[PDB]
Amino acid sequence: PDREKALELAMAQIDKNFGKGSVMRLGEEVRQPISVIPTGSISLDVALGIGGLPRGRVIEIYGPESSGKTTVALHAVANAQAAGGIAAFIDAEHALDPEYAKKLGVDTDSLLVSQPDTGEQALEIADMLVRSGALDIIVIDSVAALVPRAEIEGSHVGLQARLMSQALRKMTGALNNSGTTAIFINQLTGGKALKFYASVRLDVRRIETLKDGTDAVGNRTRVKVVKNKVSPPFKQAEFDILYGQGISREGSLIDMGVEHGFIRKSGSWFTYEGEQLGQGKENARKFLLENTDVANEIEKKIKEKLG
Repeated sequence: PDREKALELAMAQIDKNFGKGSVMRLGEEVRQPISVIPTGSISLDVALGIGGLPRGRVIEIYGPESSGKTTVALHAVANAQAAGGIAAFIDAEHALDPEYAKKLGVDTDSLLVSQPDTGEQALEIADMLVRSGALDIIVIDSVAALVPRAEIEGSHVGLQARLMSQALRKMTGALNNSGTTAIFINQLTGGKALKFYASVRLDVRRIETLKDGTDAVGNRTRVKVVKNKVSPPFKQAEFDILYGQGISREGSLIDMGVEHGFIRKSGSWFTYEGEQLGQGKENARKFLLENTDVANEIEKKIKEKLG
């Protein structure tokens, strides 16, 4: 009754009893199924293990303020759209900036935006939009702003705690067979259900501040995927987010380039196979920003060393 043999027999029994990966081995490099929306952060991408947010799954991106939570969820919309996808933004904060969005790849013009008046309306015009099976990805800004009918009029009665549960229980099954990934957005309540409904929960907190004797811009953001049901949990990644420009595609190619030995840092002087790119990082990102082919091979080389 060989252990490793006994273990696998009883382990596979759960997957068929409770789900795909109700039981993962933190080491497993399991990769199948896909149909993922790249988040635009090669780093965070692999971090997820499937290289992107699993579609048709409910996702949560929590963090404090000015963390870049929205930035990521937006990059997600750009991509989903850029591949013939219909996006729906259920605004309840009214902070969204089109100018920052369009400059990331979003087709604002063809972007469904809705500004509910109550928590219930927000999670209705959203669950309804999910069932039309027309959307690919739909993000709801601020789980917090989703305040109940009352509390808006005159706590005591049904609070968000259930407001969120009800809608989740009814909307989880829906996108499940709709192929429409659902991004929630939190902000260190009803998140006591979302924490149990999400198949992927991301923890976005700002770490440092890229800068150059200048007045700063973006900020090295770190992301810890604390709950993942598609690939193994607890992985993390970091990526630059330039002020008013988004996540640095090129800048991510370096951090990942030298991390997987495709680039070298002799005297803080980067170089991709013989041909050096420049000194410092911001100068190397400026280089890759020009000639895309070179950056293209690199991206093409890391996409192989891993899926």
